[PDB]
Amino acid sequence: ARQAARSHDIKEKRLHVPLVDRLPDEPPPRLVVIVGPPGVGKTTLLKSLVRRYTKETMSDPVGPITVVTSKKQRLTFIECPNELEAMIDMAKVADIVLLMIDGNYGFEMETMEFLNILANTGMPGNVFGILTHLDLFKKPSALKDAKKRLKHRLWTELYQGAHLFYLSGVLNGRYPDREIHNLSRFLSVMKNPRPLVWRNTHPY
Amino acid sequence: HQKRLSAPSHWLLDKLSGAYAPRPSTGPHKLRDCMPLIVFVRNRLKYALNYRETKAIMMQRLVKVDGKVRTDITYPAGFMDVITIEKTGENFRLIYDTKGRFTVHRITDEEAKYKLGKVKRVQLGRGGVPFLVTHDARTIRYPDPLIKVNDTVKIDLETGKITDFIKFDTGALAMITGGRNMGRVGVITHRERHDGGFGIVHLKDALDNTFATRESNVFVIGSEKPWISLPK
Amino acid sequence: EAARLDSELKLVGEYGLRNKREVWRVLLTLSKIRRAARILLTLDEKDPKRLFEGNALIRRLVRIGVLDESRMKLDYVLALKAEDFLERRLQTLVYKLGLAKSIHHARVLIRQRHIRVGKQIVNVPSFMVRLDSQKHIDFALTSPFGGGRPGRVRRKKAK
Amino acid sequence: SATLDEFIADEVSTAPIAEPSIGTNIVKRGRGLKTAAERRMEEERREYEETNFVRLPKESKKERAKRARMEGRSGRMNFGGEEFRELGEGAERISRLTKAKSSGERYQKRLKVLESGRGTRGK
RNA sequence: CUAUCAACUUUCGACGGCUGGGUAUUGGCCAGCCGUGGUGACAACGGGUAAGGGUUAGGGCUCGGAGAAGGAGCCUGAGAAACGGCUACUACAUCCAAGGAAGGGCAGGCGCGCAAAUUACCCAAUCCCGACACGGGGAGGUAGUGACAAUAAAUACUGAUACAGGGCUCUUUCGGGUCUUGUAAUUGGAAUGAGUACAAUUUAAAUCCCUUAACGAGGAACAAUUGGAGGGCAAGUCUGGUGCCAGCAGCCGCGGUAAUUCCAGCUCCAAUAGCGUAUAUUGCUCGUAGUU
RNA sequence: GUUUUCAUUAAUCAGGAACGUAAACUAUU
Ligand SMILES: Nc1nc2c(ncn2[C@@H]2O[C@H](COP(=O)(O)OP(=O)(O)OP(=O)(O)O)[C@@H](O)[C@H]2O)c(=O)[nH]1
Ligand SMILES: [Mg+2]
Repeated sequence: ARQAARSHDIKEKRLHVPLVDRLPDEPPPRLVVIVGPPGVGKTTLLKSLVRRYTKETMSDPVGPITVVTSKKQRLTFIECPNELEAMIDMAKVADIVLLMIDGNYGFEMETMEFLNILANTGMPGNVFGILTHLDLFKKPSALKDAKKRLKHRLWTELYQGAHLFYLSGVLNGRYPDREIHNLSRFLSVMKNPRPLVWRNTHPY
Repeated sequence: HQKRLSAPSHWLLDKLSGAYAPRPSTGPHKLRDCMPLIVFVRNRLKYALNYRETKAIMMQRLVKVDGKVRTDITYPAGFMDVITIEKTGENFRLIYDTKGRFTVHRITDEEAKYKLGKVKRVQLGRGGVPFLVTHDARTIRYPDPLIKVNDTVKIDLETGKITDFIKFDTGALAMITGGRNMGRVGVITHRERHDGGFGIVHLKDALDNTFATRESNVFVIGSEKPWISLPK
Repeated sequence: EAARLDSELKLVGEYGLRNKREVWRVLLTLSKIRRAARILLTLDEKDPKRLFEGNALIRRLVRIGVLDESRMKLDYVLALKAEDFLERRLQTLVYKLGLAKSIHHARVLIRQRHIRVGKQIVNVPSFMVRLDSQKHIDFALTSPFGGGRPGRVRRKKAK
Repeated sequence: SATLDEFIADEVSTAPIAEPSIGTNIVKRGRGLKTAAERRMEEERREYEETNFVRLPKESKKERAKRARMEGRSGRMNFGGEEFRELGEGAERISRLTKAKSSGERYQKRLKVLESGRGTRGK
C-alpha cells in the first residue's frame, strides 16, 4: 500500500498548470547569461567557455556570443555589465543563468538584487551558481566552511539543492579546463525551457 | 593474490599486513607447505620493514638459502632449509611446533653445514644409473644401495654428497608434517599396511598419547638421535 | 500529563540538566538495568545463572558507585533510581565536592575546561564518575584556579 | 563464560589485576571510556606500532563501518567504565558449563541405666 | 517439491564387444562389423524455478553458466575455440577531390516544464607483471558532501548596593491559605570557546587528530528556533439595532520616512538545535459422498 | 409385555429421491 502512497505522491509532484509551449522545430539559441558583482571575472568565464566550445582564444569578447553545443540545440552567452539597466533587461529575457559569487568575500548586493529581480519577473529555465576566487584561501578548513555556508544561503535564496560549482585557480588567465569541462557537461544536455507566459505571448 | 586470512595460518601475519598477502613463487616446496623469503625476513625476523627494503637486501648477495645465493623475493623455503645470513653470520632452520606453526631456530656453522631431507623416491636414471629424489626436489645420482622410499638422508650441502641415512623403523622417533595431528614429535610404534592405498602408522609421543598419521605425512627425524637441534 | 511534567522538571531543576532529552536518556538506561534485574529475579535462587549474573551486575553497580556497598541485593537493584544516577553524574559531583558555588557554575566550569578527572581534562558534564575515580576531581593545571597563566580578563586588566 | 572468567580473576585467583591510572582510560575529553577489552586492543595496537615502528593509518571506512554494524547488532552497553551485557546466550553458556562440570558403648549405657533403679517414684 | 508425470531410451548410439581414426591420453568420442539392449514404483522419466561449502562457545571469516553488431571458418601460444586479431556473408555508420578508405565498447546527464552525495589525489604502504634493484598497474588507500539517522553539548557564571511591598495559590470565590519577593534600578567581579591564527607536526602532497605563541563578550550583541493559547489599542474602517449597545475585526490614523522611540522589547504553555502540517493509519422424510 | 432372536448392523447430512387467494399484534432442569 505504501508503494501506492509513494506513487501517488510522486504523481502529485509531477503535475503542473498547462501552459502553452510555442517552441519551433528550428529552435533559437537558448540564452545563457553570466551575472555577477563587478570584478569577479564574468568576462574571463565567457572567454574560457567559448574556448572550451569553439577553441578560439577571444582577446576581448563583447556582446552576445553564439555557440553550437549539440547537433540539435545551440546556446548563446551574454555577460551582464555592471549596470542595473542591463541587469533588468537581461534578467527578464534570460533562460539559463550563471550566477557568479566572489568566494571568500561572500554574497553581494548585486547577486541578491539579481536573484530577486529574476524571481519576480520570471523564474527561468535553469539557474546555476558558480563560485570563484577559491585560490584566495589560506586554510582549507575556512575554504570548506565558506563553501558550506554559501551553499546553504544560496539554497535558501533560490531552492533546496541547486547546482553550485567551484572554480579554484586562474591557470593561463583562462580557468581550470577540467573544472569548466564538468560545468559544460552540466549545461550541455538540456531540456525544453520553462514556458513562461510573457515570453510565449510576446516576440523578442 | 589471495587475502591475508586465506593465506595459510602457519606462516603468521598480524592484523596489520594489509588485506593482501604474497603468494609463494614456484620452487622446490609445495604451495601450502612454504614460507616465502620476504615473509621470513620482514614478518618473522623483522630484519627489514618494507617490500622495497627486502628487495634491496635480496638484490645484494646477502641471503643464502641451502648454501646458494637466492635473488628473487618470493623464493619458497618450506621445511628444514638452512638460511645462512653472513652479515649476522647466523643460520636459521625451519621446524614446526606442537601447535603446527613455522618456528625459526638459530644455529652456528657446525650443525648448519648439513641438511636432513626425507627421500621421496628412487629410480634408475638415464644411462642405467640409480638416482634418488628427496622432498627438497633434490636429485642425488649414485646413492647408497640401501636407501629405499621414506628413508631420511643427512646431506653435506657443500658437495651434495650422501653423508648418512636413517631408516624407517618401528621403534624410531618421528615428526609429523601433515594431517590433523600435524607437528607432534613422537615415536613410531606401529605400522599398518592396508594394501590398496593409504597405509597408516600408529605413533605415540614420549608421554602416552596414541594417534594415527599417514606415512606420506610422516617425516623421520631420528630414533633417539635428534640430528637437528630442536628448540628447548 | 502534569505528573510526568512536574517530575521531570523537579529532576531538571534540582540537578540542572539541559533538557528532558537528557532526562529520558537516564531513564532509558535505568529501565534497561532494572529489566535485567527483573529477569534475574524471574529465575530462582541458587541457580548458577542467576547467581553469577546477579553477582556480576551488583558488582558493576557498586564499582560505578550507584548502589550502596551495604545493600547488595537484587530487590535494591530494582529499587535503583534515576535520582541515584543523577547524583552520580559529574556535574552534580563538582557541585557536591564544593569546587563550584552552584550547579550551573559546575556546568559552565566543565564546559570551559577547568576541572579534570584524574589526569586528562574532561569536556562533557554527563560523564559517569566511578566511585574509584570520584576522589580525583580537581582543577586542571592550565586553569587559572589551579595555576598557569592569570587568565584572559586578568591579562586585559593588567595591560 | 565472560562473567565466569571475570569472577575467577576477581574473587578466586590469588594475583592482583593491573588497574590503570584514573586519568588514562579517557578517550576524547570524557566522551567515552575505554573498557578493558578496547584498552587491551589499544595496547596491542601500540605494541604493533613499536614492533617495526611503522605508522598505522587511522581506521578506514570499511573497518569503521564493520565495528559500527557490530555495535548496532550487539546487546552490550557502556554505561560507565564497565560493560553491561544482555542476558541471553552468555547466561545460557554459564548454565551449560555449570551443568557440564556438575556431571560398643550404648550397650554399656543401657546396662548401667537398667542396673540403676528409680530415684523419684513420681513426686 | 510433485504421479493432473508410468512408462522412458533406441527420433544425434540406446547397452556391449572387436577393429581402426582423431585426441595429450582413456572413452560410442567418432567410422565400419555383429550381438540385444539399458532405466523404472527402492521412484526412471517428466514438470515446477523460488540456483550452498568449510572454518564449530557465538557471530564473524573464507570459498563458490553464456557473450563481447550476428551466424560460419581460421591464426599465436605451456595454457584460449582469446573476441585479441583476420577471411566471406548479413545489419549499421563515417571521410572523399566520387576513382576509393578505415570502423563497431563502457562510464555521465535528461528521461515532466520543477531540481538535491565528487567529472577529487596518489601508487605513499599490501600485492602483481616484465631483459629487469630503477619500468608499469582501474585492486588499494587518502580526500570532499550529509539534520536520513545516531552520538556529545555551547548561546553565559557569580557578587555587592539602592529602591519598592506585594508575590503566589484554591475545594467552596464579593470567600480562604502562605510569607520574603521584584526592578527597562546602580555598579563590581572573574571564566572564557566558536572564530581569527604565527608555527611545528601529520602525510606521496595535503587535510583531520595531537601539540600551540598571539588575539578573541556587554546585549544596539559572537544576533535559537518551531508551534499553541490569551490579553491591551485609534479623531480608522465595516455590520446589526425600539439613543451610549453588541459583533466582526483592526500593519490602514490628522501630519510626518531622518519622522517616530512607541505594550519598548505583551503574557502563558510545550519541544528545544530541533520542530510543525496533511493523509494512510496502528414444507417434511429417506438417502449418497463427507463426518463422528 | 415376553421365559424372543443377529450383534454393529449406528448417528448425521453434499448430490439426489417420495410426498404439497394469502398475511395483518405477536445430560438434567
Ligand atoms: N586568483 C584569482 N583571480 C581571479 C579569479 N577570478 C577573477 N580573477 C581576476 O580578477 C579579474 C576579474 O576580471 P573579470 O572577470 O574580467 O571582471 P568582469 O566583470 O568579467 O569584467 P569587468 O567589467 O572588466 O570587471 C580577472 O582579470 C582575473 O585576473 C579567481 O578565481 N582567482
Ligand atoms: Mg563582461
